[PDB]
Amino acid sequence: MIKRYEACFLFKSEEIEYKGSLEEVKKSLEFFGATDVVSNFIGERALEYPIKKQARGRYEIIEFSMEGNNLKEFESRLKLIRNLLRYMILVKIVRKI
Amino acid sequence: SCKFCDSGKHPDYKDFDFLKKFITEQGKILPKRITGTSAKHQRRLALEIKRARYMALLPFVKK
Amino acid sequence: MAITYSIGDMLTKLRNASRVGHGSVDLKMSNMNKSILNILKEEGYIKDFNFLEKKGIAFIRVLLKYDNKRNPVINKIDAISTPGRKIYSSYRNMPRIKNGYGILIISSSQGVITGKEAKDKKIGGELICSVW
Amino acid sequence: MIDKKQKQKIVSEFGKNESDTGSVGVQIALITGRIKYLTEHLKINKKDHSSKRGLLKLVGQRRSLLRYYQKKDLEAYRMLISKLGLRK
Amino acid sequence: PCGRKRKLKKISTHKRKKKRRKNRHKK
Amino acid sequence: MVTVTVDKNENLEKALKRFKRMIEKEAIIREWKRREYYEKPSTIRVKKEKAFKRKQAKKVRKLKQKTNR
Amino acid sequence: MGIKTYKPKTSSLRYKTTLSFDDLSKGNDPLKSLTKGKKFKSGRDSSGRISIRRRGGGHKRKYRLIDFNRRDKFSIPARVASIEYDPNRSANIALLVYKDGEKRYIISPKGIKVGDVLESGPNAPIKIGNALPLENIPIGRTVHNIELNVGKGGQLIRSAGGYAMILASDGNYVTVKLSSGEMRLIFKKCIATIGEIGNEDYANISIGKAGKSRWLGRRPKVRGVAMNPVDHPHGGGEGKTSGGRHPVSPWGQPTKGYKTRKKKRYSDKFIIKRRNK
RNA sequence: AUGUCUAGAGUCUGAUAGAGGAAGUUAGAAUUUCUGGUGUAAGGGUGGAAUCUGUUGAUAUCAGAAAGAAUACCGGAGGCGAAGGCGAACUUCUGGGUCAAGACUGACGCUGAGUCACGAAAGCGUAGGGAGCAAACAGGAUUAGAUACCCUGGUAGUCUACGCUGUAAACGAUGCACACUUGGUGUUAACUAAAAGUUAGUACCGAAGCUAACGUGUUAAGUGUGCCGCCUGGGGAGUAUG
Ligand SMILES: [Zn+2]
Repeated sequence: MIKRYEACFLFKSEEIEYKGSLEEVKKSLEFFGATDVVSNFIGERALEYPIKKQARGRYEIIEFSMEGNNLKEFESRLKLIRNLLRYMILVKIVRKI
Repeated sequence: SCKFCDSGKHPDYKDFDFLKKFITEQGKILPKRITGTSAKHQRRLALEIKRARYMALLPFVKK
Repeated sequence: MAITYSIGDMLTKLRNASRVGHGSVDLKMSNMNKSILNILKEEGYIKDFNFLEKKGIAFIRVLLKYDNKRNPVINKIDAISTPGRKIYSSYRNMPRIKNGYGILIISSSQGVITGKEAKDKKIGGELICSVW
Repeated sequence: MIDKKQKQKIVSEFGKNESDTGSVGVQIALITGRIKYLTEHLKINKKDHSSKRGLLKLVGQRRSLLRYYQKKDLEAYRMLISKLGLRK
Repeated sequence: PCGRKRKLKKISTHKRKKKRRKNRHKK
Repeated sequence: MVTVTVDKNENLEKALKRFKRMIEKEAIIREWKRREYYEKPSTIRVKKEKAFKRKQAKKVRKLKQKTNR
Repeated sequence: MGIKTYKPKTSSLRYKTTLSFDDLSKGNDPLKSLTKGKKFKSGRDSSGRISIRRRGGGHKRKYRLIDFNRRDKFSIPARVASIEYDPNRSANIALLVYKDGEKRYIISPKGIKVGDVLESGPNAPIKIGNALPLENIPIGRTVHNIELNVGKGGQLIRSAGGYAMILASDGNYVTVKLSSGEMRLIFKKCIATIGEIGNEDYANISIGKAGKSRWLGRRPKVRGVAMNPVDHPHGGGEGKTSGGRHPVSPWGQPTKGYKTRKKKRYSDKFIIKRRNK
């Protein structure tokens, strides 16, 4: 079942590593069959509790579509990216409609 | 007196600077009876605050 | 659903409405309910009853009767026969309810009839209810 | 899950027409599909007990419908059990 | 309730359990 | 982590009055006195039961006194 | 995996259980070009004395040439051909067929199946069965068959059902929690295999009778209090003594708690925190 | 015995609330232990003390590492589930409920002896794990005595996977279902833009009625019935025996 997922990712501070990490994330979704990938940069904020020794990082929102069964596997692969500090994947909002 | 009902926008962790007003000055959630919000909005607001705290958008305790 | 009484449901509704002192009560509709309310009407226990409509379903609206002092005409109305306990009686062994002050209602070969009519026509059957 | 497409598909197969959801054959077929994928789910998640209760309620509903159908329309009942595989 | 009856039941239960504990491990 | 920055010209007295007030408004001391030692969930629930009953009786009491007067 | 139990039709079968070999590509004979017949050992050495006691004549078995050192086959994918029973060790052995035509045996991990493709080297994906230097394996994975010196092969954990936990990495070394439970430093350039070793019911077995213990090549064990004082420090059992002496080995070495590791060994630098009792 | 109907009950459609369940991942606070600095004679504990801990460097304080268990604030005159019960975050799998002209089937229902499934905590078997807490147990106190209350320690257990046990003041001390019978004050969800009302819940007070009384009172313990379970003075006794 194709499901409209929406996810948030945190990357470490410097720009080149941010961009590279985001690139393998994007190719990762494409390999796992994601469709309608759209991003939205949130900025570069100072974290208010340190994560993996870092104190400052850049936030990304990705709103894609993808079938259910590959979430398991996709997740199992997102642990390999060195520069992805934290993230969460959510089903769509409870929109007022 | 539910601010989310008044503004017509619904709680969301991405909108974290707005979330910061329903938090005490070091992270604790405010009660309904104080902030005067509706029950459904309060439940969604608590869930979103927890999500943000998981993303370090919001603090567990200020340091 | 286990209604278990097209008879006792109307009897209970009529009893409740009567003691709280309503003006009318609004019952489900069936041939036996019509027959019973007809007998009530001849016996002067209820004023009248009408046939109605709601959402395509037929109802019976009954006009409760009271004295001028709001004392109900019906004092006690209660079933005798019952799905777990069916009570039949010959036309000789018919009980006279409250020395005749009340009336007994039965279901017999010739229809739903009062006890006096059953005695006068020498027929007996199931004892539906007693009213006084 | 039984998706809307197979739901309507089974309705179309088993009912007299496209709008005949409420007939007994459609009822039994849909409940049988639910039972099958639930026994699959509960084969894996053996410590799931709410789901087992739901499955048992479904089985009871199917037995009730089967008795009513067999009493009322007998030959349709035998055709139905033979087609659906429900042993007797 | 007065609770005396509950106390009676309690002491009865204790004595019965003590009997069973005593006769455990015996054979 | 409750803080009260003391200004250069600000007085110590009101400084720790502010500290005391915002401590009480974080309820740190009550939380610590609550977590001193364990309580059965049963007895938490029962004490809340009884506290609410006391509050209701006291309110009914207060309104009775108000109308009695 | 699984355990198969027996009905008690004899007084010996009452507590006999064996493994069930369902997770094994059965009906199998070993690859003729990799197995050689061999004696049974029984613990005697070149001089002919008994150096280890209580080892005797079990079932005759062939030797299967295993390969714990996959280094000279980096970057070359191979196919899993079969999963076979090995009498010389607890774990099962997988037969890999390499793309260049060479076939080899490896320890069969937990959860691989026939037809899988396996790869070794720095570039290999992180997948159960692949062999990579400890550099490349991410912290938090479970590996097995750890190499101790580059070019030596897997000399660490190898037995059925075991795995090691990677904890941290630093300088030239990686901290690894071994199955005994100690935390040891490993040189980062050695290779390891990803994932646990299959066949984890091997030690849940109840042997059942003295005969099977004899099949496994284990002669009977004679206690020390059944001896005479000429035979063993504990002897002298005129009516069931308990040794009359603090417990010792047959050669006078204490046995209840005595620590026999050398006090100034060379590898002491690489042991962080020893195992626990 | 054979038909007919739709208002009961279901299926389909749409909307919607929810700590419902199972599996797989992740998080921080706090505590304990270990290592490395600063630093000195107490720490800890009680009604009052002592045991204990500490000059082998305590407690306190800073930094780092590791493990386990539990999820403050939200959080309550809440929510869900048949009950037990379920509260950090996410995904996957999955159960149930509620509303409506919004069509379909046409009584397909209620209850249910045996039987089956689930069933807090404690306990048992196998294999792990073990921070904190803590039966048994040890020491120090109180006391005539203290096999306890108090203090310092501390093994099972508490935790995980699988297989058993099937007991609780397992309570609303009130079996389930349906048809009816004035109101007041809050609250949850939905319909309505929202009020305002309705429907389905969930609490307090209360008229009539009922009750031995306490109390109950549209979530009856009121007026009626269907079916099941159970009671017939107390002790002996939930014992003896099977
Ligand atoms: Zn709002």
